[PDB]
Amino acid sequence: SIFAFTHVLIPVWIIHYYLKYHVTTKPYTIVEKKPRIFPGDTILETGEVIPPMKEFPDQ
Amino acid sequence: FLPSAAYLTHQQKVLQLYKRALRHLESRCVHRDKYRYFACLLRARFDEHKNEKDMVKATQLLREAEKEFWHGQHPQPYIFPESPGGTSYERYECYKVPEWCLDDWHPSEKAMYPDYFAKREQWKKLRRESWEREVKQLQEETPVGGPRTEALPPARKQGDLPPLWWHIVTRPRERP
Amino acid sequence: MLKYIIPTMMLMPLTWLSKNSMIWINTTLHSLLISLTSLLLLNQFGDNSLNFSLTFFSDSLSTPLLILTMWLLPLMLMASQHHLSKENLARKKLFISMLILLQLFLIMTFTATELIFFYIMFEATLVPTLIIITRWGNQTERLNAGLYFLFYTLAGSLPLLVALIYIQNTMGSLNFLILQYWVQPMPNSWSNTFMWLACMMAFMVKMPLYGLHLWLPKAHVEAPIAGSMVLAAILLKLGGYGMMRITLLLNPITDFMAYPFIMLSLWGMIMTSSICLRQTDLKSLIAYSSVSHMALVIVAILIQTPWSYMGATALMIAHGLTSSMLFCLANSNYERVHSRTMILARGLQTLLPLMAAWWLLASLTNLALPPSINLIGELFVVMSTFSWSNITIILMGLNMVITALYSLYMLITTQRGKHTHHINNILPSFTRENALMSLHMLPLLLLSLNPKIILGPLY
Amino acid sequence: SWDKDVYPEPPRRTPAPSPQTSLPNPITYLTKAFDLLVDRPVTLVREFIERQHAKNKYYYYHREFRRVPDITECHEKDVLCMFEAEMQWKRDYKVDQEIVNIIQERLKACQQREGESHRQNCAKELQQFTQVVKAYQDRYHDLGAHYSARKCLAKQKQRMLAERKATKEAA
Amino acid sequence: GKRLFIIKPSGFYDKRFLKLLRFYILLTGIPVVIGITLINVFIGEAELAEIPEGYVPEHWEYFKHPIS
Amino acid sequence: MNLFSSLTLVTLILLTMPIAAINFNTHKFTNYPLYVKTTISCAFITSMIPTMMFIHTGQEMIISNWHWLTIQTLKLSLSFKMDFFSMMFVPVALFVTWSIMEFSMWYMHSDPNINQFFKYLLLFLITMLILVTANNLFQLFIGWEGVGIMSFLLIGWWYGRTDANT
Amino acid sequence: FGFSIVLVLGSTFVAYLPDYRMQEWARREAERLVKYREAHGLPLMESNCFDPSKIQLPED
Amino acid sequence: SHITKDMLPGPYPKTPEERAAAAKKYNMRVEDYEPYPDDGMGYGDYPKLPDRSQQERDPWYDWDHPDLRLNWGEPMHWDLDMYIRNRVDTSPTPVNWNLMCKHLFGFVAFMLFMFWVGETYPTYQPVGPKQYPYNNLYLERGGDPNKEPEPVVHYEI
Amino acid sequence: NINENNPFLINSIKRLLIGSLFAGFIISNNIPPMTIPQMTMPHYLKMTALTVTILGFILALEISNTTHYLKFNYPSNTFKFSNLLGYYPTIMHRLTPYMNLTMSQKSASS
Amino acid sequence: SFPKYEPSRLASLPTTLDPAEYDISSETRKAQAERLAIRSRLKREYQLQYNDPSRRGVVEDPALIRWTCARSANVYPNFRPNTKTSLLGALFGIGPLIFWYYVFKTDRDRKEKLIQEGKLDRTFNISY
Amino acid sequence: GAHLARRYLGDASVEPEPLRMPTFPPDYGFPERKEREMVATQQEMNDAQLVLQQRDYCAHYLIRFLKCKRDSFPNFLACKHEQHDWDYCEHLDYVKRMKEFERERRLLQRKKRREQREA
Repeated sequence: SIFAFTHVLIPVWIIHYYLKYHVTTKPYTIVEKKPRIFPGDTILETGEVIPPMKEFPDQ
Repeated sequence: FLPSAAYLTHQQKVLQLYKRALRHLESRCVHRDKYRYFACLLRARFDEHKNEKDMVKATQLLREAEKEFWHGQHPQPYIFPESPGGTSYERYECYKVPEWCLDDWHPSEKAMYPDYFAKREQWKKLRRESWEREVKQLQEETPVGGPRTEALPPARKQGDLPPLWWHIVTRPRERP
Repeated sequence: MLKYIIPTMMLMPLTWLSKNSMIWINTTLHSLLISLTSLLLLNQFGDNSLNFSLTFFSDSLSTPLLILTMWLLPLMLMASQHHLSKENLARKKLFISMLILLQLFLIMTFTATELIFFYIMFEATLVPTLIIITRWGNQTERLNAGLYFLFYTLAGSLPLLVALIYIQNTMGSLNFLILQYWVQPMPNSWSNTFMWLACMMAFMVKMPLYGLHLWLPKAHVEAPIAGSMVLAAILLKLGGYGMMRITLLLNPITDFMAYPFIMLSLWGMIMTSSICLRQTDLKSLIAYSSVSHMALVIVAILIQTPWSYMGATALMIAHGLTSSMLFCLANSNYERVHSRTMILARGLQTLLPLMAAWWLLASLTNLALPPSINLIGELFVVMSTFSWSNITIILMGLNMVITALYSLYMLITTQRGKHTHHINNILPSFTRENALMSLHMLPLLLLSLNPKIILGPLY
Repeated sequence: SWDKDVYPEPPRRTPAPSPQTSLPNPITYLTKAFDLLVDRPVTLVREFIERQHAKNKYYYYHREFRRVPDITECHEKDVLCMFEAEMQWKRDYKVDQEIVNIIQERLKACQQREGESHRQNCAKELQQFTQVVKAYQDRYHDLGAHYSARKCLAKQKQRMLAERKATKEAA
Repeated sequence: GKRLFIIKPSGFYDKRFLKLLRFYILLTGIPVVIGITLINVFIGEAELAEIPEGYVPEHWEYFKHPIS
Repeated sequence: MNLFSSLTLVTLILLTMPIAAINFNTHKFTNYPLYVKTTISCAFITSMIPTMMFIHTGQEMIISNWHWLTIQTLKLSLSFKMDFFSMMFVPVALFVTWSIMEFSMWYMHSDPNINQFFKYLLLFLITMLILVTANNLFQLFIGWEGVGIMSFLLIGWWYGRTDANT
Repeated sequence: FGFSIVLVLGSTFVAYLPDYRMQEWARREAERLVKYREAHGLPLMESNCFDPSKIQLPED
Repeated sequence: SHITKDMLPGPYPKTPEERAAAAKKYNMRVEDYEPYPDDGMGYGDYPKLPDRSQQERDPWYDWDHPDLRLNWGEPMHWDLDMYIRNRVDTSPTPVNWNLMCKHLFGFVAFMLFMFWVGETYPTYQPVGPKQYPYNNLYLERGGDPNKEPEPVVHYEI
Repeated sequence: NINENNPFLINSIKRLLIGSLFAGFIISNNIPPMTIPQMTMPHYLKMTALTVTILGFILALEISNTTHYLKFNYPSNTFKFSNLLGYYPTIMHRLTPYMNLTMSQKSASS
Repeated sequence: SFPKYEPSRLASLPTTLDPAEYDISSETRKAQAERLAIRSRLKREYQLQYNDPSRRGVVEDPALIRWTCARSANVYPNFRPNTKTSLLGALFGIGPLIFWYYVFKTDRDRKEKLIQEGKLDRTFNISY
Repeated sequence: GAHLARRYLGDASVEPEPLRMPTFPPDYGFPERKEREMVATQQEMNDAQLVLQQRDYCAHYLIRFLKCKRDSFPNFLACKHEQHDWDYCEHLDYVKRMKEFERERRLLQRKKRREQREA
């Protein structure tokens, strides 16, 4: 119990302190390949639809 | 290239040929029963012309036997895992720390092991007491100016230990 | 810089009027304090160099080499007992004072503003090393080694003085700034070619290159550990330092005239890495290793890329540390068994369990282990020389393969597999030898964390 | 912080996932447990440390320089003119290397943000990268290690004289 | 009877040098780590203010970290 | 993103603590194989999670920090990423090596040099993990020669035996 | 006096010091200058670092 | 503490005295002593041995140095640094040497010849091109957004 | 003394057989398709994997039943070519350590 | 049924099929006996210098010291410059050097001519 | 197959060389047969970050498969029928490519032997 306590709490705390403040105050740092968005979705942030695809036929 | 003699013998050379060919036939021939058949065939082939009273015909058959053996050997023979070239072959040479050491310890570690170091002290006194006169007299008494052999004589005079015994007795256990 | 010159003087009568069995502690303590004070130098910033007089000034090339000298002094002054601890008090004090005086002329030489002053303190560095290796060489050809050392290094180094006097009285003074800020191109005549050949050939003798390298291995296998480590590290890297400074003049003709030295250095780097693969005499392997790596340094200096100069100074400092340490392990094994050979002293994995770590770690810093400084230097030299020509990287990688081969053979020869079981005199490892190993390795790893120091002028 | 106009960032595009079927969602429970076990205490620690910082107030300023005139206005030898000239040029060289570093970091960030379609919305930054690096290849490249400033002006004169001969042939 | 004496060469000097090495590095490893941590958690680094009008800074007050 | 980057960095950082355990040891352990096995198990059980997030959303990322020798127009930091390959490979390697920790508790039980063995093998895992996470090509070269030399040592484990060091 | 006051204090001294060879100053000055030259139309790093008004070529 | 006259200046001549001295000095039989000869490549008068001597010396004789195959008084053949086990094994091979190199070079030549015959004669399934919708997938190639709209279409078949 | 009454051995083998039965499918199914799967093969191009493995099993089982016999045939040097690790290790490891070091003693050393 | 076993410089002739071992002279018997005598005397002297409990250091093998001083210092005498030695010296010392020097001249002249024309791929070739 | 044997043993002409496929022009026997609908909405095809050499005909089924596979994740075996439909549409694409191949083959064989035997 004490092993899982120290090794999933203390390096997690040290790294997650390290990655917020120092790391994301350096500007060009951790960067993510963007989530793909699909024509039936709606954007969670602002809120607007994405137009669906047209008719299917000749399959 | 042997300690006791200079040349092997004729019979010793035929005998080494027989052991090497029988071992290579072991390695060649799995399932052990066709092996046993072929081994008795080889034993019969030696029996058919074992009783020839010549000597130059004996070395003739020996030489052609080495030819027809070295034709038919096996590339990777099953050598045991203690022989040279084998699978282990001093696997545990990692741990053969020799016993001229173990005297260069700190005396606290010598205070951890009292009885073994006391008995090593009495063995070392037995080495030092019986070294000079007995061993050196038996080594400088019986040989000629040329020794001409490597077998050394036992201690049979009256008492104590054989000559030159220390680094033959006190060798590591070979499975430490 | 006078604050570094004068306590080096003051550390000399320390050794005389300290009493018996107290010269050692005082000299070691005070030279380590000098090492801290030396590390306080590292101020050098941006635009200019820093001037510690019209007499002394420091480029950022000279800073890590100067800290290397004042760091390698106490390490050596501890390294050089147990082969003179039984000798006399007066001869012991003379040896220690000789090392202090050699440090003094090395600081003189690394903070040399003027090239005339640089030449005088160059051969002033040359003077005490002959006395050291001849009086404590501990072999029978130490006379031959010291004499070849002397006449090679003079007879190469000597017309350099004539060329420097000619530059002195054709262009005014020889401060490095006024030699700089004024330097004009010198066209393809023949007198300019001989002036170039005089200066560059003097330092070619000092590095050495392949045609002049038998200078070195006698002066290492027939010398004590103090003269060996100072000789290798500080004298060869001082020669490289000098070539780096003097190559600012003679800009156009190096393209015309600098092809055969590149050639002799490359092919002799390959042949020297090949000759140190099959030899006995364990000390000599590190000597020819040093010849190979300084031939690589010479290729790096004579091509004139900023990548090449950064890789050159990194390779200088890393190889100085590695070769000095590996000399010291070789002397440790020689103090264990009075052999100097290689196929005799076998075993030593079973016995001496901790020494395997230092052998392995020094052999990997010689292997160009990738976060270490040695691979940083070799890698930038390979980048610059592949920019020089697209075909010469074969020789660099073949040097890399053979270097890994002989270094790791040197590891697995002496210290791998079976004690010869007739030795029975080797004692367990002292605290002194392992203290010396920890004083070698730990600055190299801590520079491997942050190597923005040791990259030179073109950072 | 940093200016958003020198290290640019496109606006965020984030969908709202509509779950078709109901297992449901192990990572949602796990990220709420992550928030409660990591996000609160590190925030409280940082807020405490920021109050201890803002008890007092340090300040560091940015070092700034002037414009010493030229190397084109210095004479034959005049070492106390060439000195200021070449140190001004060397500081321009350092800041111009870091301009190249900024543009190359922008190119890396355009690579990693835009995903598996590289050539959409990275044409402009690759264009300005080739522009500034064509300028660098023209201006600072083929001079070597013993640059002071004077080889750069010699390259300047030699290049514009060669292009003068080229446009005379083009006349 | 099952156990035997095993032979290992002289671990005492190994352990003595290792203990002295760790102790005489960590004698001023931990106090300097405590010192640098108490500095950059109880004194501040700096802020990025511009130079005020009609005022000069010295050769310090240009650097972020206060020990620097 | 907090969880994804933080859990990848703790999967890298859990393979440094047993090296601190042997360096700051000073009183020799007995359960050091148990310690290495349970920290490899914890490293796998924290390496399962961001891969699950990767398949569930997408969201690839790179991290890049602590630049050293930013000398010329280039600059190099400790820069490593997780993409499709770069984190679809890591749980497989950790899972395989945790099972090998089980089997090397058993098989190498009767040899008294087990602690240095698990030290070497853990360091080998660290180096190959650095090889499969990095995008800076020099860091790939670091992982390359590091796994080469740990391969040298683990092949030449049994000193003696000239076949092994050959 | 070789580890406890030399090695660790040297590590703290050259671990951080003023910005060696003017690196972070160069970072911040380049940030300001790229912001300026992008906000004022002209291309960042205009070539011909010496102004061709202030040059005099030898004629032909 | 060693005799100066246990080293080895000069070659074999003359025949009684120098050969007798070398046979007493190297612990060798007189007719087993052979200099190289003196072609002037150095070499002094160090003896010639049967030159292989290290995957021979069958390891059951139990001499002194076990992993070196020496016996403290053998003349130690001149190239011994190249001859230790872990350096070069000149064992008697199970087959030959010339027949081995003939089979190997013939097999490598055959494999590269068939690879060349493959590289001139490929296989392919009976299939046209991959038809891309928007101008051979233009604007997702290298670019030129308004320079070259290249008119190319595909037709249903 | 053949022994597997042993916790760690059976746990490790258990964990990896559970791995090599399920995790191949679990990994190989839920990944985004980063390529075009072919999926349109003729006959004897999809069947050919199982066809070749089955004919190989028949070939090896009849070689096994000839190993059950007793004839003792001499080798014909393809046995040697496949048995001696190929001639590449022996040939190259006796040439190139001999060539480089023969040119190291003569040219470089002496 | 035998391919006669041709030897080489790397495939050593084994101790079985010499076939000179099978027609024996008496002088070879004398030679083998005296060779056994030499090895027996050397092992006797070695074992008597080997088992002394008073001895501490190494055994000082004279053959190893003799081989080392034969290999390092006693190469330079004896030596005379022969036609073979001079030929092989100027071949291995100067030949490959002048070969790689010719190919570096060729590659550098091609590269500088090509960038004088300017048709290299130095569109951006920054880190030179 | 058999096409390979015919192309490497028979004549050089009537089996067409691949990767130089359009030899006769289009609309040779078409007239007015073309739809090429391409209903995939290229901007949203850019929006869903697809791999290159997938931006093709039958990619809307790939969009739908990706959408359902993302939107129902912890069902490991959720999307079967739409992935089947995408495989079916790529089967239609492969059939169309084979039709192009044997169209150019039959044109080349019949028309070129017509021309070069009645010329």
